[PDB]
Amino acid sequence: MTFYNYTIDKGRLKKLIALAYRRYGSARCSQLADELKELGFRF
Amino acid sequence: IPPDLRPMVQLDGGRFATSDLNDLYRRVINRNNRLARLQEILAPEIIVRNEKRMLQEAVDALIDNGRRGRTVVGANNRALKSLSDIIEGKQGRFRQNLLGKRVDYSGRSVIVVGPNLKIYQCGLP
Amino acid sequence: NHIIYRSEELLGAASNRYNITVRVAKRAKENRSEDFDSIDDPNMKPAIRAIIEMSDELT
Repeated sequence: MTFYNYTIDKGRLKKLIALAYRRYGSARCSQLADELKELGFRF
Repeated sequence: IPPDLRPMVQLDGGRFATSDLNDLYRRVINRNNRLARLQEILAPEIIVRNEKRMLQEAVDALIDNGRRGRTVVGANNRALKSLSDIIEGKQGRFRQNLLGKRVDYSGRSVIVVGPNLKIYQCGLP
Repeated sequence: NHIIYRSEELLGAASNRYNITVRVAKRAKENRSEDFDSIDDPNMKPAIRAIIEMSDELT
C-alpha cells in the first residue's frame, strides 16, 4: 500500500478518510478514524 | 366552538382559569339579546342603530381582534386571543402543535467526553 | 462489530436503500411473531437476526 513518508496534518487526514470511503465503505472508514483517534490521543 | 376547546378549569385556591373565547362569545350573546329587547319594545332608531353597530364590532373582535378598529383588551390591557389569533402566528396551531410536538419516551442531560469508547455507542446513564 | 459490516454489505448491494429497510423490518416482524415463546436470548434481537439472515442469503 501507500507509505506516506511525510508530516501529517488535518487536511491529509481528511484525504485519507475520503480515500478510505472509496474502496472499503462506511464501517471500515469509521474503524480507521477510531484507530487514528486513539493513536493521536496517545501521542 | 365546542366547550372543551375553550376550557374553564379551577386552580388550587378556588380561582377559575378561563379562556379568552368565552368573553367574546359572552359579548356577542349579550349584545344580541339587548338588540332583540330593543327591537321588541320599539326603541328610538338612534339607540337601535348603536346596538347594531356594537353587535357588528362584537362579531369582528371574536373573529379577528384589532383587525378593523380598537383592540378589545382584558384585565391588564392585554388583548384577548381570538379565533384567528389561535392559528395565525408562530405560537398558533400550525407552528406550535402540528409541525412540532412534545413527545413521550424522551429525556435530556449534559454531555461529557467519551474516550475509550467506540463510535456508534453512547454512554447512557 | 460484525452487524455493522453486514448492514453495510446489505445496503450496498440493494437496489434501493429505502426498500431494503422495509424488507428488513417485515422479516424482523415475522421473526418476532414466530419466536413468541420465551425460550430466546437477549443478544439476538429479531432485527439483528433478520439482518444476519438477509446478509447470509445475500453472500
